[PDB]
Amino acid sequence: TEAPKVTFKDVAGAEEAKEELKEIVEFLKNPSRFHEMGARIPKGVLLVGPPGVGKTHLARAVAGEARVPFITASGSDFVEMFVGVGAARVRDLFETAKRHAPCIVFIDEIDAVGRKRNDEREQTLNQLLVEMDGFEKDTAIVVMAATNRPDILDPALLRPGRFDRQIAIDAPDVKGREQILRIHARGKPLAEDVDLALLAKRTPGFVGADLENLLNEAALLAAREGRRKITMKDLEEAAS
Ligand SMILES: Nc1ncnc2c1ncn2[C@@H]1O[C@H](COP(=O)(O)OP(=O)(O)NP(=O)(O)O)[C@@H](O)[C@H]1O
Repeated sequence: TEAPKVTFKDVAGAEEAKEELKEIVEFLKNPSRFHEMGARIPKGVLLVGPPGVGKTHLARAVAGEARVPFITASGSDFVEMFVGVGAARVRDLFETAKRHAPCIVFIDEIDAVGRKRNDEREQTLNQLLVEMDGFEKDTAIVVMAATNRPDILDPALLRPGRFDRQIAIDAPDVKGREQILRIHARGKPLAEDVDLALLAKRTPGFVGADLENLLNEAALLAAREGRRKITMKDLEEAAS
């Protein structure tokens, strides 16, 4: 119902990607226009990249730049539910999404479903495939998923008509880094010498994971010494 609060303006970097998702955005705003023209869209987009680059953020950003709903689910939860239930819910997810088109359905950790872990997995994988093939030419709704290793994902998830469009996403740029830091740093008493702008400027190649431990780690070094604030030194030290 309520579109996200994130747009391509709040996503540092990923230029090459944002462009590719332009087409998807155009279709979620005017699904009738793309209908009239006799044009088709992939309807299955797998964002490819390493853990901690903000793939879900960009995904959520697509639903927001088109002011359309961002319906989410966890591929992992499904596989964790009694055999049959995980599938039942995949059935639900899409039956609800049909009722809120146009929209984006983000299946988180699609690797939980596509990668040979299992009765649950297989019943959840099968139900997802049918659901994605259960789409009509007039079905405004694009399914997005995220993964790091597309190679070992059941080939069926990638057959035309399903997740037949992939977009690579590299580690964040100095800004994407400054952002992740500023976030996690929330609730962490920093000293006056902490230059998060500079911290980001010197951790190239870092992913949201590396940038989250550095703070946590720098949090302990200071806690253990019983200091009330993380300083730029703790930060430099935590980095390695
Ligand atoms: N490129 C970026 N620009 C601005 N903020 C970002 C960026 N990448 C990540 N973030 C921030 O990190 C938070 C996590 O975003 P999310 O999409 O859930 O990424 P993730 O959980 O780190 N990793 P992934 O498994 O690759 O999706 C968001 O609240 C963002 O503010």
